[PDB]
Amino acid sequence: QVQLQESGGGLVQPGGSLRLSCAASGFTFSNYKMNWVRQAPGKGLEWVSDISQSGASISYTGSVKGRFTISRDNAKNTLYLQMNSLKPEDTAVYYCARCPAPFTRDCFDVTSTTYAYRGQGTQVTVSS
Amino acid sequence: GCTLSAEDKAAVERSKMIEKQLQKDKQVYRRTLRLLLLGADNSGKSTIVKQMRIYHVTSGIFETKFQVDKVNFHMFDVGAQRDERRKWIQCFNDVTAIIFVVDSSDYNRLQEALNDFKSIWNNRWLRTISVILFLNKQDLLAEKVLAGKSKIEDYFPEFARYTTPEDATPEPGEDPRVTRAKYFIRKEFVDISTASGDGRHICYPHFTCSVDTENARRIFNDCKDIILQMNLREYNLV
Amino acid sequence: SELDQLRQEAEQLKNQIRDARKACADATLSQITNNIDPVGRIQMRTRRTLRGHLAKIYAMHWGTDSRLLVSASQDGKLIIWDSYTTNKVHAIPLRSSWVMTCAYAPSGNYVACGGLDNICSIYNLKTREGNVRVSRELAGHTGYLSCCRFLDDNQIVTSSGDTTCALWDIETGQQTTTFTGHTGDVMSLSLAPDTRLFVSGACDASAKLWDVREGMCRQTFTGHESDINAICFFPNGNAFATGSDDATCRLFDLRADQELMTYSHDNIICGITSVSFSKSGRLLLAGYDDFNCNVWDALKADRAGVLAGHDNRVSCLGVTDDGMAVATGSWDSFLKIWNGSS
Amino acid sequence: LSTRVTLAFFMSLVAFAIMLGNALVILAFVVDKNLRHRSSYFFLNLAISDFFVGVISIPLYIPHTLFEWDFGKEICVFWLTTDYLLCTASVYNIVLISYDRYLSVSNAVSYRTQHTGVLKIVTLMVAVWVLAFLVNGPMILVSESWKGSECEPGFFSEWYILAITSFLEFVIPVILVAYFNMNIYWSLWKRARRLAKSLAILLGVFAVCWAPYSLFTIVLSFYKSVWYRIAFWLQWFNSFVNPLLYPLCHKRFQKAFLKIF
Amino acid sequence: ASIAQARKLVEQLKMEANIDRIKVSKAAADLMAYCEAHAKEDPLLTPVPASENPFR
Amino acid sequence: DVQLVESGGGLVQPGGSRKLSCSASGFAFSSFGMHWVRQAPEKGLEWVAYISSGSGTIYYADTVKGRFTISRDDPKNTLFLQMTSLRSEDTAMYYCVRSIYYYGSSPFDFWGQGTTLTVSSGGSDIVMTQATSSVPVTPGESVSISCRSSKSLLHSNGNTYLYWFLQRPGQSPQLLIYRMSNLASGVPDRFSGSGSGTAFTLTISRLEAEDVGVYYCMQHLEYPLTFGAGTKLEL
Ligand SMILES: CC(C)CCC[C@@H](C)[C@H]1CC[C@H]2[C@@H]3CC=C4C[C@@H](O)CC[C@]4(C)[C@H]3CC[C@]12C
Ligand SMILES: CC(C)CCC[C@@H](C)[C@H]1CC[C@H]2[C@@H]3CC=C4C[C@@H](O)CC[C@]4(C)[C@H]3CC[C@]12C
Ligand SMILES: N=C(N)SCCc1cnc[nH]1
Repeated sequence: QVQLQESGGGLVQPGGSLRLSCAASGFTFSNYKMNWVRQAPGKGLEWVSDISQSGASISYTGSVKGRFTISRDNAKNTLYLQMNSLKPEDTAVYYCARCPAPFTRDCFDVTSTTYAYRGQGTQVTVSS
Repeated sequence: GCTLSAEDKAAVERSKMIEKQLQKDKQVYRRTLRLLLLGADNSGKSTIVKQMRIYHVTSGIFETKFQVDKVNFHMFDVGAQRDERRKWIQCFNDVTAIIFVVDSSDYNRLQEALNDFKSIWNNRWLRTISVILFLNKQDLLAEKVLAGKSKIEDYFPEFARYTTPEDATPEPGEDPRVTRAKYFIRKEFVDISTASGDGRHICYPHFTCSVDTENARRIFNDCKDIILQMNLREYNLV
Repeated sequence: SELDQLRQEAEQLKNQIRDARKACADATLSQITNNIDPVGRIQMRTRRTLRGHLAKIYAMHWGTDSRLLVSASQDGKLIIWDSYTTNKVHAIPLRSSWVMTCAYAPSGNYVACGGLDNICSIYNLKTREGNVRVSRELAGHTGYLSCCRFLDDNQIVTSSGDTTCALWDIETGQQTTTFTGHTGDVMSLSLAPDTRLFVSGACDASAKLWDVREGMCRQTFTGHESDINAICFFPNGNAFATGSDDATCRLFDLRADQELMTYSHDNIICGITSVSFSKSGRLLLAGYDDFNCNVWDALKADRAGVLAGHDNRVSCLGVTDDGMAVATGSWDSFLKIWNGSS
Repeated sequence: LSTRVTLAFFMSLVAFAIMLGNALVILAFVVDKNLRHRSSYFFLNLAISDFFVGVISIPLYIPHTLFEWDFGKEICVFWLTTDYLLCTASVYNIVLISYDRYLSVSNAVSYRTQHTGVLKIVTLMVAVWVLAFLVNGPMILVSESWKGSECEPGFFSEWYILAITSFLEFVIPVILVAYFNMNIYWSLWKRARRLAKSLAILLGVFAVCWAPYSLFTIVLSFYKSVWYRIAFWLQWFNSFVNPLLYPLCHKRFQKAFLKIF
Repeated sequence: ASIAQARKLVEQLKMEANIDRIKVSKAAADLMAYCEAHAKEDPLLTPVPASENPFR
Repeated sequence: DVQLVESGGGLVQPGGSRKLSCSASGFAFSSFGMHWVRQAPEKGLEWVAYISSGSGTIYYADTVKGRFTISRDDPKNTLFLQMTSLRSEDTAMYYCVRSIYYYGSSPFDFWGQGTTLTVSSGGSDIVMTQATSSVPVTPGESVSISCRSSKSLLHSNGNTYLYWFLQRPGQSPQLLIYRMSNLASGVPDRFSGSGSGTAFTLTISRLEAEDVGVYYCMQHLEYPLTFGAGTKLEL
């Protein structure tokens, strides 16, 4: 039942822009804090961005701070990531992840392998 | 007394003799202080537990017993478990403290450690357990920042706008770059510690080398402070 | 490529199963149970309080004779209680103090316990030497033991936090069968009344129905939104109930093969940790992390009562085979027996 | 007389307030069953002393001074013995509680892990009650054997006995309590307004409630009025203030009160 | 190694898609026919008198 | 395996003193209450003394009260009976008996070996009668032994406290049935016990040649444990 389907993301030149979307179904979108995580080619899962239930609290990973923006549509049940001024090290598989429990601040096991509540991912290739 | 058979009274006597041994076990349970050791692959916690159990004398949990100034510590290190810590970290909700080991000289996996610390700090069942934060590999960090292509600004952009405070109190002989990096890294965790503490919750950040002898004393003093604040809280003092 | 085609075929099969399940939904359970009398208000009073353990009680299991009981607490102890007289029959220290599960053999000769040691320990209660002795240690799983259930004196099913259940041979100590369907930590399991099937709920919002004799999953039920912590079979064995992190219990049927009723309320926002049915199967007893326990009308989903007597989170809940009393353990090291009043 | 009736009603209300507060303290102690720590035991002992004060001393005192009815001589001796025993027991329980807090702050790992005692608590209660009696009882009996018409100890004529009794029963407790509280404050500041204010209030209530009567009786003995009666009643008023200050400001007892109510 | 897992999941889905299912009306009626046939044998529902309680 | 060995018997003059010891091996000696039971040369079993598991409760028979004393050395696994002012009626064989008490335990399960003693030259007792003192039997035929007490042995627990023991010729007694219906471990399913408050019956169905001996009937309802006369089954 629980489904997080990501869309958007493809070949783009350095300095370009992209919009990743994540449509959520099978649960109540408004009670869960939601994350964007990333797996680089030949690297472990890395946490990129985070947005709370209402959207007041927004956090980034620092290495992409100022160029990425995470957005939340609770009525359309969508999670957005706007990626600006991409770099050759920004190419990776991006996943849209949900925290395991509602009404909680902590989010365990989000970036783990074979995590239950996570999308299949969209590939982004920043290559000239 | 009455309405009890001859065997129904020996049953009560056996139950009371069981309660006697339970009362004896309660004492030894209360005497020891239980700690939870946490870290990552490159933390180096194995080195610290080996070199601390040696000088201060596929299982799912490893236990280490040590003693400082005639007080007993029992430390638990997880092992042979899987990568999802949601449901086995709720067991250690009544331990005295969570020792948390961080590899300081690894900039690539420092935000991972920060997120681990955040999740541990904000957990509902670990919401009242203090953390003894060890920042291992200060020697490797020193030689890493002293001269090399690695810079903390590429991963944490605000390092270039960071200056060491007036009350730095650095160790003698430290290059100002090394000490600035040290307190930047420590502040990265103290920020999370102070962002949601609201009492009953204190982080104790230390700088540990590879082989440091005074690691049992650090934990002993931190546990002293932790228990002292428990006593203060029970009497509505502070 | 091959993986994409396989994924599309899997989605097509998911759609086919969903349409087949939707085709047989003539009417809801709540419409069918819309004229029967409501249960009322189930006021249950405490009768016995058992005060032996020194730390969090993590699990318990009633005896088949409905009088003896077992309880495990994380100080590292396992106590057998005479519920009628509050006496202590046995007190067993354990090698590992991190214990998450209990079992009481239907014969009554053995007990079992496991936890963060990845080992299930079987203790022989009826020894000629007057002791309680460790009969066996089963050491196959690579994750913490979440539940265990005896079949007879020589068979036991265990579930571990490594996405695996296992049917063992106690005499040989070797895994007879392995169940490898789940993709998350299996948190509980309930044996069918005839002990020819069972169900397992795990931390992926799915429950699976396994066949012990052939070791393959029969059906999968995915209705929850978060990790499932409890499961129990309906008294007739044709349904079950699940409690999860979201403050909802759910009733699933093995013949209609879909969810039938949801038990939830707006005020409840915590997670369920233990479920059970009464002897007739009309009351669902759900233990919560708000230190309370809720008696739901399993039909009509109405909330019938509350058992508010614990000072900390309720972890384990069980019902006497006679249906006479309910034993609830909690993290405040106390265990309470509750009974009705006429 | 209307004024006498109103005065007796007010004193009876004060006695009822003391009795009621201590009754709720004791009831919480019995009901919770989680208040088996030594601190809760000492709080219960203090509450028992204050409850017996309110239930024995004041009600027998209502007729003797307002609606004149001379109880007698033996009844006067019994009343004096009970009153002095209960007041000194309350003071010594206060001192013991202050010492226990000083122990909890001074050493914490030992006050949490190593220390243990069950017979120690009962022996300590018996010791504080025994000292409370032995301070005044026998000397009050000797003094009443000495005597006069007014129901008084009778040793008030001699100032040496009063000096010794007051010096012990007030100076030693007040010095010990001040020393313990000041150690707590200074060793927590060395290692904060609320803590200092609470300690100062705890010391000041005891000092203000127990000094004036002793000082006035020493002055009158070494060489009855309107100020002597107030000095008489302040010692009893401490017995009303104590339940709300020491027990109700402890986490376990207030949790029990919240749960029961 | 995703091919093996995908094949296993697809095979399990085919195994689960061939199950015969009864209507929810019949299953609901069966669960009721059990709940109001053992009602008098439930001490937790219309309880027993105090002279028949083992616990008291 | 389990073993209780008695020592200290012999020949004593009247008015002397003598100590008997019972050494236990193969089981947790400290978890069992312990009994001393004496059998006259030809006059059946008779209870003597009892000491508890933690040695906190001690009972003596009124015949030996004031003379005998029962003690217990737990670290050395020994049970002592000190007898002072030995009469001429104290000549008998003494047995040391286990009894563990919890909800579903089996008291009097294992009996000691027994030591002999030869000496040269009451108001409220549940009297138990075994009227049939001799029964002629042949193998393969069922036999029934009857017992009867004075006071009813049924308590408010629903438990009836009757114990059936079998002493084979030249051997120490053996517990067959505890609490009038339960079957002790190692006892063949042939034996059965059925009683109603005051009248009790032991039934043997497939009687073999190893079942010849004296059957004894005991009550554990009250403190002065009382035995029956003893019914003898012989070929
Ligand atoms: C008039 C004078 C002599 C009174 C004597 C002191 C009385 C009030 C004191 C002295 C010792 C005290 C007891 C000491 C220990 C216990 C055990 C505890 O589990 C309940 C309270 C109880 C039972 C106390 C009750 C009060 C007590 C009896
Ligand atoms: C006339 C005077 C001296 C009577 C006694 C009053 C004072 C000195 C008494 C009242 C309560 C007493 C304390 C009660 C309990 C303890 C704990 C024990 O482990 C050491 C002694 C100690 C710390 C006592 C010291 C003396 C003490 C403070
Ligand atoms: N209650 C009064 N005001 S008079 C006696 C009070 C007292 C003084 N020392 C012990 N007791």
